[PDB]
Amino acid sequence: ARRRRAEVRQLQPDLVYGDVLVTAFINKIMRDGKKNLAARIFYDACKIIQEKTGQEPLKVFKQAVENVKPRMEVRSRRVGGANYQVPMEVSPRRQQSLALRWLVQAANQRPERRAAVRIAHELMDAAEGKGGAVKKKEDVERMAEANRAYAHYRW
Amino acid sequence: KAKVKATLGEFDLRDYRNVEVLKRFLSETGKILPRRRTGLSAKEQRILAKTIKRARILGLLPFTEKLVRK
Amino acid sequence: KRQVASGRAYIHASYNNTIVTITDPDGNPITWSSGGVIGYKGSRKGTPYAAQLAALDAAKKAMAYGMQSVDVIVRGTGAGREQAIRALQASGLQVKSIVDDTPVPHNGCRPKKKFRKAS
RNA sequence: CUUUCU
RNA sequence: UGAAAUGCGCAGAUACCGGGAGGAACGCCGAUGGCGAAGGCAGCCACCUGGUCCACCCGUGACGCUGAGGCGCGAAAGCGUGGGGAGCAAACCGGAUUAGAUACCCGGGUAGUCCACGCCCUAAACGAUGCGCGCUAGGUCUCUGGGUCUCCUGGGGGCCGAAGCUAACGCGUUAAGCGCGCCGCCUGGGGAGUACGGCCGCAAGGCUGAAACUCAAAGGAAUUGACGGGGGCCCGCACAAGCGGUGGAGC
Ligand SMILES: NC[C@@H]1O[C@H](O[C@H]2[C@@H](O)[C@H](O[C@@H]3[C@@H](O)[C@H](N)C[C@H](N)[C@H]3O[C@H]3O[C@H](CO)[C@@H](O)[C@H](O)[C@H]3N)O[C@@H]2CO)[C@H](N)[C@@H](O)[C@@H]1O
Ligand SMILES: [Mg+2]
Ligand SMILES: [Mg+2]
Ligand SMILES: [Mg+2]
Ligand SMILES: [Mg+2]
Ligand SMILES: [Mg+2]
Ligand SMILES: [Mg+2]
Ligand SMILES: [Mg+2]
Ligand SMILES: [Mg+2]
Ligand SMILES: [Mg+2]
Ligand SMILES: [Mg+2]
Ligand SMILES: [Mg+2]
Ligand SMILES: [Mg+2]
Ligand SMILES: [Mg+2]
Ligand SMILES: [Mg+2]
Ligand SMILES: [Mg+2]
Ligand SMILES: [Mg+2]
Ligand SMILES: [Mg+2]
Ligand SMILES: [Mg+2]
Ligand SMILES: [Mg+2]
Ligand SMILES: [Mg+2]
Repeated sequence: ARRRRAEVRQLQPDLVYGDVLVTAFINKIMRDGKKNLAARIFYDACKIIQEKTGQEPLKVFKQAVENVKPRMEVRSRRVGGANYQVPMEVSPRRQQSLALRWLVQAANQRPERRAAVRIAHELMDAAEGKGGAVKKKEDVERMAEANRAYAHYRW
Repeated sequence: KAKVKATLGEFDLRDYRNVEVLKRFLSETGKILPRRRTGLSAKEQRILAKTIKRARILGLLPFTEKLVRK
Repeated sequence: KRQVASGRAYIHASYNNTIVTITDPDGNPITWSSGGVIGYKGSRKGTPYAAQLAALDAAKKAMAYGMQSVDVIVRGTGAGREQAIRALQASGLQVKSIVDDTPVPHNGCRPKKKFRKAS
């Protein structure tokens, strides 16, 4: 991206709840181009949200994501000598990407043997505020702000 | 902005006692103003600085001030 | 200890540290802080953030003496400076005036090599 | 940042 | 300080207010400014004193220019005698950095830097341009006189530029143009500002200044490039942001 600012690749709304953000997630779930298996998983997982709570899946997922978004992060930085960890605000896009990236990595760290379950529980835990995703995140928000001395670059 | 010379009538700038006049030629930090500001002829500005320096020793004018709200 | 309701905040910004010292209106110090008195040590005392924390600490210790307002007096140019000021302002402590009073020779003493550079 | 030599 | 450490600090430092001592240097004004023969000169006051510019066109009557040698002045550092010593700081004592670091950075620190008197006499002592005089378009900005003060006329400091000159760069009424006078100097590079001798100096050293040998160059200005731990503008899966790899195992 030397020249332009890159078009945000615009995404097919969801086949089922009609939401863009969901395909986005299904995609991060997806390996080796297998959108089918990926989508089973996310739907199968949404069904496990039903059976294990009177909650509508969509607004669980929505509110889980919203809980995993970092406000600030620490991007590394040269200072003609040293590389410092520099705290700075986080683009709405990047909030959303890092959220879904972490949801799925967090999911796949879990013990439960079947993907739809791990996806489901992690989601549940996250809306509640205590998924492994949110620790890999308060971890970030911590490290920025714990480096708040260097907030006087930002670049 | 507007020149300090242009804001006054006649005045003897050999006059090292007229602190009322002299004092508008100083800055908010009691520093002799440059010609860009004083609006003076070179020759005048020479004579000024001399008589400003006299007032100062007389106690009548400041060598310094401190800058207010900064 | 004594109740003084207003007095001076003396900021001393330098390229190595901000030190903020608070006094009664005759100039006797009540409390004081610095980048070192906060956690920091070494190069970090210089930061503007160090400045904020010291300004804030020293303002807190001063409100313990029932301080309400201050005349601020700044000296030296330094990263922490307008930051140290901005802290005091927004600290509960009320800032009546701000004044640069940085001391400067009417050329007098030979500087160290490092500060001659303008030679 | 860092870079003596070739 | 890049980051540090040495260092100072509970015998209470730093930061803050009040009083005192001392030493050294004068901020703004301050300039693309002024003055001096050069070196060089900057708070303010007084005394002593050198130069120089303009107006009047009053006086003398070629009394002029240059100038070997002599004599005097001559930044800094250095020297002698005696003061003084705040800050800075060769040497030196330490801390960092580094492969090492007899340096660059940090902390100390003596001479010295300051004054008087006496030496030294050098310099990128540079405009790298000897002094004096006459002559050859202008324009523009500036300091300082005089006039009939829009404009004219002296003296000084800059910039652009006629003619012209220059190897070129550039110079160009402040000549490096056109001419005259008088002085100093040069005569390939290295050896060498060395050796010797003389003069001077308390010393440090200074002035004058070779030869043997040896090279076929040493140089100046400008051209095209190339390069830069120079500048500006800009690209590329170059890095960043991502997703999957190699380096591990067997094959
Ligand atoms: N400033 C004074 C003048 O300086 C010149 O020289 C004199 C002084 O400058 C010089 O120094 C004096 C000294 O007098 C006295 N004994 C000690 C005093 N500290 C010094 O003082 C003077 O010089 C120093 C230098 O920075 C500073 O104090 C300050 O600049 C000045 N007041 O000593 C010289 C005589 O003692 C001239 N001779 C004369 O015009 C006058 O004294
Ligand atoms: Mg520091
Ligand atoms: Mg070698
Ligand atoms: Mg004091
Ligand atoms: Mg000179
Ligand atoms: Mg006559
Ligand atoms: Mg006659
Ligand atoms: Mg001398
Ligand atoms: Mg000397
Ligand atoms: Mg001596
Ligand atoms: Mg050392
Ligand atoms: Mg040192
Ligand atoms: Mg020192
Ligand atoms: Mg010239
Ligand atoms: Mg002229
Ligand atoms: Mg020209
Ligand atoms: Mg020869
Ligand atoms: Mg050349
Ligand atoms: Mg070239
Ligand atoms: Mg990458
Ligand atoms: Mg392998």
